[PDB]
Amino acid sequence: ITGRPEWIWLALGTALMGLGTLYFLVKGMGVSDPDAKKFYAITTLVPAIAFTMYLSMLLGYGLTMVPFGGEQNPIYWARYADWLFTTPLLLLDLALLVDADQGTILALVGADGIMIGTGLVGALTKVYSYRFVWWAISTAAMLYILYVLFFGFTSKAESMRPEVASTFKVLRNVTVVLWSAYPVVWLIGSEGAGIVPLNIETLLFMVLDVSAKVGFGLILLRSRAIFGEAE
Amino acid sequence: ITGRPEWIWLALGTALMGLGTLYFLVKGMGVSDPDAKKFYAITTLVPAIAFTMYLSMLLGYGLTMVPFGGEQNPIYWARYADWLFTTPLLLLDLALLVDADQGTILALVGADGIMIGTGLVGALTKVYSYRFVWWAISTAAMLYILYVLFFGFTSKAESMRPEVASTFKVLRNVTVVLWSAYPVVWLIGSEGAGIVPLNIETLLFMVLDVSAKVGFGLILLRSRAIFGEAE
Amino acid sequence: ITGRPEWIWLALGTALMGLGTLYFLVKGMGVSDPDAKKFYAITTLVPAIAFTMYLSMLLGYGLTMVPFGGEQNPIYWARYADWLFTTPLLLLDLALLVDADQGTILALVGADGIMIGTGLVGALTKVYSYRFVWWAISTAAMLYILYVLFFGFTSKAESMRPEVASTFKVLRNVTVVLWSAYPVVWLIGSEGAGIVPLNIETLLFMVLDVSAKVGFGLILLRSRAIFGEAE
Ligand SMILES: CC(C)CCC[C@@H](C)CCC[C@@H](C)CCC[C@@H](C)CCOC[C@@H](CO)OCC[C@H](C)CCC[C@H](C)CCC[C@H](C)CCCC(C)C
Ligand SMILES: CC(C)CCC[C@@H](C)CCC[C@@H](C)CCC[C@@H](C)CCOC[C@@H](CO)OCC[C@H](C)CCC[C@H](C)CCC[C@H](C)CCCC(C)C
Ligand SMILES: CC(C)CCC[C@@H](C)CCC[C@@H](C)CCC[C@@H](C)CCOC[C@@H](CO)OCC[C@H](C)CCC[C@H](C)CCC[C@H](C)CCCC(C)C
Ligand SMILES: *C/C=C(C)/C=C/C=C(C)/C=C/C1=C(C)CCCC1(C)C
Ligand SMILES: *C/C=C(C)/C=C/C=C(C)/C=C/C1=C(C)CCCC1(C)C
Ligand SMILES: *C/C=C(C)/C=C/C=C(C)/C=C/C1=C(C)CCCC1(C)C
Ligand SMILES: CCCCCCCCCCCCCCC
Ligand SMILES: CCCCCCCCCCCCCCC
Ligand SMILES: CCCCCCCCCCCCCCC
Ligand SMILES: CCCCCCCCCCCCCCC
Ligand SMILES: CCCCCCCCCCCCCCC
Ligand SMILES: CCCCCCCCCCCCCCC
Ligand SMILES: CCCCCCCCCCCCCC
Ligand SMILES: CCCCCCCCCCCCCC
Ligand SMILES: CCCCCCCCCCCCC
Ligand SMILES: CCCCCCCCCCCCC
Ligand SMILES: CCCCCCCCCCCCC
Ligand SMILES: CCCCCCCCCCC
Ligand SMILES: CCCCCCCCCCC
Ligand SMILES: CCCCCCCCCCC
Ligand SMILES: CCCCCCCCCC
Ligand SMILES: CCCCCCCCCC
Ligand SMILES: CCCCCCCCCC
Ligand SMILES: CCCCCCCCC
Ligand SMILES: CCCCCCCCC
Ligand SMILES: CCCCCCCCC
Ligand SMILES: CCCCCCCC
Ligand SMILES: CCCCCCCC
Ligand SMILES: CCCCCCCC
Ligand SMILES: CCCCCCCC
Ligand SMILES: CCCCCCCC
Ligand SMILES: CCCCCCCC
Ligand SMILES: CCCCCCCC
Repeated sequence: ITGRPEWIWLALGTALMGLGTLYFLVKGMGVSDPDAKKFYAITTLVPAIAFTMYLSMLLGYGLTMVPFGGEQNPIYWARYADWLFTTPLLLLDLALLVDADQGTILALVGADGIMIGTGLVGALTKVYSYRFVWWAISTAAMLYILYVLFFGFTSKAESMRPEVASTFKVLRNVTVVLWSAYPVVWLIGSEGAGIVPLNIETLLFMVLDVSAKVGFGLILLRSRAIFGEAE
Repeated sequence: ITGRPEWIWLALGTALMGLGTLYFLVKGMGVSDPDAKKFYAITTLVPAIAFTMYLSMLLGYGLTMVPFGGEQNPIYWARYADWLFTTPLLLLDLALLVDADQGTILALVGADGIMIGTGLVGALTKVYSYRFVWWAISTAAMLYILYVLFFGFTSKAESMRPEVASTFKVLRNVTVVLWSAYPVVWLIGSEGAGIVPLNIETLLFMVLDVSAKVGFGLILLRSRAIFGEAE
Repeated sequence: ITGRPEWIWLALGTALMGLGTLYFLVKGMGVSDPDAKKFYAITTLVPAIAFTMYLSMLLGYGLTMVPFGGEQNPIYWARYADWLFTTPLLLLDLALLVDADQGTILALVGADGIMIGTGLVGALTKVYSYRFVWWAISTAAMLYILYVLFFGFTSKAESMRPEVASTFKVLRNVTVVLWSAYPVVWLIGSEGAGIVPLNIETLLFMVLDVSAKVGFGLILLRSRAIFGEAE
């Protein structure tokens, strides 16, 4: 484990995702509202999945070597197995908050799968220049997601209860800022141009992951928007 | 790329799926009917997924070598990753058109997963004679799907609006004819008996894919069956 | 095939899953109740999936070698591909029986995916002591599932029709007893401590699989709880 300088950030990430999972699990014990139960189930699964994948990276299972640039490059593939399941769950939290229609939910989840799937292909591609073709396709899929979150959901939240509109607006802004950083870290990190070393890259993804999952969840599950209007 | 004679058909397929995706995306911009939005989302995702997998084959990522018959045989595995997601989406288009019940939808999607999954196992199997055992199981799963589309959905469409009944009947006939060709191309192509060479096999799958996805989508999204009855 | 002593139990399992699939398929022909159709579709898919994965193990495709303990250990990975899809389908049978809320269904299916996913990682892990870390995480996920089936569903079934309450109680008890045996067989078998040899381990999993899928299905599909109350 300790033979890799980035191990400290993988261990911290593992701990923070595990602690986040347990807090949400305990906090959700005393909840019977069927609407609130939906948000607790979605939001608790997110850091639980991330916990297992951070642990796999810490123990060395989620790491492979990819030859490109005449070098064997360490690629943590477990990140994409994490994101494949956690990013659509996070979008479902937002879509259920605004009572989005089914067709829009399917478009979001499908574009998200394309985003993560093409990012994985780009991470494992051995022809250096082709890695950035996949990065560009994946980034186009992300821009579609961000467009929908702004010019489809925002207008839908305003016609909703005030507390669900204000909570959505906050979580929307958090998501757009944090998610946009991921393609940048990829491009300048060891998967892309190799400007930033792997140990610093790992620290950046850990800060982003914890903020986008645990921080996101703390804002959502403390809001009254997750409960139905009741007397 | 150009070192493979089949590259021209992979490049054409990539272009036609990309163009198809963009047309459906633009055409769906001016749509607010929640029913129509469902069909546009399903139908636009189909060629978008196929685009990415054709590109992976063009660039050489979606290709592996499988030893059988005393030879290293080029097997494009990316086809099955495509079909795993696009064939159930196409069946969902048909099932939603006739307002099929949930139990029937699950049976269709499950049989479809078995069809594609066993076809993938057959494509990667190293014992030559066993490849055709998997082909037979996969073909049995397809025949179940075709039976349901005829002796379960057809009777359901007649009790529906006339425009949804006539549109379903057309898309049903297109699907049964085109899908039935796939097991035949597999059997006589490089995955099976090896009668037809890979470059011709690739041309045939490209014609079938574009027809079953883009051609299918053009018929559906030009129909009024996708809109609810409104004044 | 016959070069492996466990082949006899893989062949028996294949036959019993295939026969089970055909019986459920025939029995479900004469069913039009939309509620009953749901249970028949879920319950017939379970042994059909298991059939294909037992066949892959029989023919040698679903087997790999994992080095640990200074030895190349035969690991049947196809079991986890089976369980990944069949265990959530079995939980869906139970959840639909008691009309569970959506949030609870998602929590069950998500915990089940974590259970199977971490068990697969543990089966393929090359550092011997780490294999049991994954076993423990997977077992914690199972205990969560069992808790929900007892202290969330049981109370919900009592407020239901008497026949659905008594049928659920029976299937609940069958599930908790049979599922609990799996982590024990893993721990003492070739994936874990290696006390029980592989051929005996394979026999035990076959008895458990057939009972948990075909036996489970025979109890459910003979009950009147799967039909709506009708005159
Ligand atoms: C509606 C939305 C959900 C739609 C989703 C969008 C999606 C279509 C976007 C594209 C996804 C696609 C790129 C997934 C590729 C997975 C692949 C990286 C797995 C590893 O295989 C890659 C190479 C080794 O580098 O295999 C070496 C050769 C091996 C012999 C490969 C044989 C196994 C194949 C991988 C079998 C295909 C399985 C499916 C891809 C499983 C789904 C994986 C997940 C990442 C989507
Ligand atoms: C309700 C419906 C959706 C049900 C679906 C029906 C489905 C059950 C039908 C059978 C599907 C099954 C054959 C999928 C097999 C995937 C497999 C080809 C992936 C590549 O692995 C094959 C060998 C190399 O040749 O791995 C070499 C050895 C490696 C060490 C393998 C270890 C990884 C395992 C593959 C882990 C299992 C992952 C799941 C199979 C992922 C789903 C893939 C998709 C193709 C279903
Ligand atoms: C809501 C719920 C459904 C959530 C589900 C819970 C889930 C997150 C729990 C953890 C699942 C995770 C451990 C799955 C790992 C699959 C992995 C074993 C496949 C084989 O790859 C392992 C190594 C060889 O030993 O690959 C060698 C290196 C290769 C180069 C690997 C590159 C391919 C990657 C495997 C791509 C990721 C694909 C996804 C993991 C596909 C889903 C598989 C299924 C088992 C979940
Ligand atoms: C909890 C994890 C989250 C919210 C991860 C989000 C990840 C992304 C938005 C990743 C995007 C990428 C691109 C847009 C292209 C480059 C490759 C990716 C996958 C890093
Ligand atoms: C857009 C792609 C489509 C509609 C693909 C359809 C593919 C099939 C219907 C494939 C069927 C197969 C068999 C029936 C057995 C032989 C292997 C397959 C997977 C080619
Ligand atoms: C039809 C198959 C069924 C119902 C299989 C159930 C399997 C389990 C409940 C497996 C549980 C495991 C653990 C709890 C940890 C050890 C590894 C597993 C996956 C065997
Ligand atoms: C979206 C965030 C990207 C900003 C990356 C900042 C990295 C600064 C760290 C110093 C770079 C290390 C280079 C010298 C080793
Ligand atoms: C009462 C609110 C705080 C509860 C404690 C939460 C502990 C989980 C770890 C959170 C750290 C990361 C927060 C986002 C920066
Ligand atoms: C379902 C369509 C299958 C028909 C295949 C027709 C192939 C004819 C092309 C000529 C065969 C090439 C053999 C000589 C190289
Ligand atoms: C107005 C209808 C035609 C629009 C142009 C569609 C261009 C997408 C490519 C379609 C070619 C394949 C059609 C099926 C044979
Ligand atoms: C949950 C069931 C686990 C019980 C396992 C009993 C196995 C007894 C078979 C004899 C053990 C073989 C050891 C000598 C070869
Ligand atoms: C009339 C009920 C029996 C029908 C025959 C079922 C045959 C399928 C194989 C069942 C054997 C396994 C039963 C569970 C132990
Ligand atoms: C490729 C993996 C995608 C599945 C991720 C799991 C979450 C799915 C959310 C589905 C939302 C409901 C759509 C109607
Ligand atoms: C990782 C694979 C999980 C999917 C298994 C297929 C069954 C899914 C059941 C979904 C139940 C409905 C949830 C609302
Ligand atoms: C185009 C939709 C408007 C909202 C999206 C904001 C774009 C942020 C740019 C992200 C940069 C990634 C490289
Ligand atoms: C048996 C259901 C009737 C409709 C299915 C038509 C069968 C077409 C044969 C396909 C040939 C594939 C080898
Ligand atoms: C803790 C929830 C109560 C019901 C679960 C029964 C636990 C059975 C123990 C299984 C042993 C697996 C190692
Ligand atoms: C080795 C660098 C080659 C540059 C390729 C950049 C491709 C980016 C595509 C974005 C449209
Ligand atoms: C090398 C050819 C061996 C023939 C096997 C055919 C199997 C087909 C099974 C269809 C029932
Ligand atoms: C080689 C045996 C090492 C023992 C590790 C046991 C780990 C079990 C963790 C359960 C909390
Ligand atoms: C609940 C605390 C979980 C912390 C265990 C993971 C941290 C790795 C320490 C080496
Ligand atoms: C929108 C046009 C997309 C065409 C790019 C793919 C074709 C491959 C050319 C080499
Ligand atoms: C319907 C009977 C299915 C039996 C075939 C599988 C058994 C393997 C025999 C070698
Ligand atoms: C993106 C930063 C999240 C901050 C988490 C703190 C929330 C406390 C309510
Ligand atoms: C299967 C052939 C499809 C033909 C596509 C043309 C549709 C234009 C309306
Ligand atoms: C767990 C044992 C199941 C027994 C199956 C027999 C059911 C006949 C109704
Ligand atoms: C990490 C355990 C949390 C302790 C309870 C927090 C207040 C519900
Ligand atoms: C109005 C809410 C602002 C939230 C933005 C937070 C950016 C990290
Ligand atoms: C909408 C604000 C985008 C912020 C992008 C930050 C990328 C590091
Ligand atoms: C009555 C519609 C006929 C459609 C059949 C088209 C076959 C390619
Ligand atoms: C229902 C007509 C079937 C046509 C099969 C064509 C196979 C090449
Ligand atoms: C009251 C029903 C008892 C069922 C338990 C069966 C254990 C195999
Ligand atoms: C609730 C009874 C548990 C039985 C466990 C059996 C494990 C072999």
